[PDB]
Formats: sequence, C-alpha cells, structure tokens
Amino acid sequence: HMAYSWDNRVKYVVRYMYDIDNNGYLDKNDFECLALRNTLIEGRGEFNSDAYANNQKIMSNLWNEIAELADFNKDGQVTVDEFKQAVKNLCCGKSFDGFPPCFKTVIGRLFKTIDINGDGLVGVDEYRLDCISRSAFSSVKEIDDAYAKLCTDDDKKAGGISLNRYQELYAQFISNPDEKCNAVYLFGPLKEV
Ligand SMILES: [Ca+2]
Ligand SMILES: [Ca+2]
Ligand SMILES: [Ca+2]
Ligand SMILES: [Ca+2]
Ligand code: NA
Repeated sequence: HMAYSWDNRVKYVVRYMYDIDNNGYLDKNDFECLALRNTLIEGRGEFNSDAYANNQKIMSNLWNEIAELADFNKDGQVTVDEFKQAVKNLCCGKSFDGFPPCFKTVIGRLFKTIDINGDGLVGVDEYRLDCISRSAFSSVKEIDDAYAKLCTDDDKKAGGISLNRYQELYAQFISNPDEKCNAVYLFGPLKEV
C-alpha cells in the first residue's frame, strides 16, 4: 500500500515494534526475544537476571494481552491483518488514553530508549538516531524535513517531543486514515514495508 496509508503504518508498527524475529507474524518467540533485547540494552550488554525476569513478565503479559484481543483464528499467532482488526476495534476513534494497555505500555518503553539524554524530550539528534535504527538514508535533510513536519511550533519551542505528545502522535499514526496528518512522520520518512 501507499507509504503513509493507514495500512502501511500499521504494518510498519507490527514489523518494527513487535516482529523482532522478522518472520512476518507475532508469536511468543517475538516477546521472548524482546525480553532479552530490552534486558541487554538496559544493561549496556550486561545481563542482570532480575531485570531479565522483570522483562520476561512484562513481555509474557503483553503477548497474552495481544493474543486475547487479536488472535481471530485462535492459532497462537497474530498476523498483520489480525493486528489491523484489533487496531480498528480498539484504537480507531479513541485517543491514546482509551487504548487497551497492550497498545499503550509499548510507547513509554520506546520513548525512554529514544530519549538518550533522559531530559523527557525527543529532540532532533535523538530522532535522527531513531530513524537510522530502522532504515537507510542518504540525506540528513530527508530526516530533518520529517521531524519538522511531525513537530508543532509548541514542540519546537519546548526543544522536542514529550512523552504524552509522543503518545498523542502515536495514537494518530496507528488510527488516523489521513495520509497528510503530521503524525505520519512519527518514525521518520516511510516506504512501503
Ligand atoms: Ca515474529
Ligand atoms: Ca492468528
Ligand atoms: Ca532527550
Ligand atoms: Ca536530541
Ligand atoms: Na490489554
């Protein structure tokens, strides 16, 4: 589908936020791998067995929640189309606070990872590093043009995107069908997945 279509945006979220083993669908192995990845990134490569246990619990609960809401054919996997139906059911027409917990809790964690300097704002430097974590770019101006469209004058006055703003933009990213909405740039310039 068109790069900034709702279909491609939801497919992008499934690919990059959840499908860590890159096999095209979600299952328990993705969440096992996310538990380990989060542990090691939190530890700067150190493995803390208590941090790991905490993360394994968070990710097991997350997977149980997503499968409860999205496993339409009861096969223990959640496809892109199943995830899209859960988004239509539970996100479309709602603001972020009305999303189910399994669609909400993921953002706090991504935001904390992006916010390298811990000042509670994602600024342009942090956004550039986020963008190159998923995709290839030749032009820093392409990334910076996306940040400039994404952010409002109040975001720019603040020096970046706060957590509740990041969540507001995410809610529009995953729910608004308008391909021209500023929030379509949340994860950088897009291509078809
Ligand atoms: Ca997978
Ligand atoms: Ca399924
Ligand atoms: Ca920051
Ligand atoms: Ca920054
Ligand atoms: Na939930």
